[PDB]
Amino acid sequence: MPSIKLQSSDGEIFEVDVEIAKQSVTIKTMLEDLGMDDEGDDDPVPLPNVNAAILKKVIQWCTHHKDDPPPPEDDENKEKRTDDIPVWDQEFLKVDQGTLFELILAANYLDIKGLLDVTCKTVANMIKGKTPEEIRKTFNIKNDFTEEEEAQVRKENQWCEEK
Repeated sequence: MPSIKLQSSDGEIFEVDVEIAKQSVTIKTMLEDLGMDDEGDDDPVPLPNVNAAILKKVIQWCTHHKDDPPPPEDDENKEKRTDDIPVWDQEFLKVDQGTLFELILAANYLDIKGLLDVTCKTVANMIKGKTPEEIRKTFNIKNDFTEEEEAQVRKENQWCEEK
């Protein structure tokens, strides 16, 4: 199996498995256009969007999501529609905002709405899971029956800190 060749904005080229990069939507067009996919260390095309600092996190997100643990025998699906986030994703929602912020934007121009949604859910989680504007707080964000709230329809909160 070959791999994807892409060069970050500052000139730091990255090579990694093409199956993971398949999650990146704007990469498939790039792959057919100037990718060719021959050996994987192919001619590097510069991407003026992200540098190697952020890109590694974005493409490693794709790393696990193509490799998510296959269903054993009884329950044949992975998820219905966003129900159980893997330990891979989990760590990216407890990190510094410097990386967390770009995780949304980096995903935007790559069209990985999967990545974008998970981090967006978490950023908006701290308020009320509503509109993700911090300026919303002027009118109290958006009423969402926070009077109840205790139902906690999520669980899986072991509170295992560190990484």
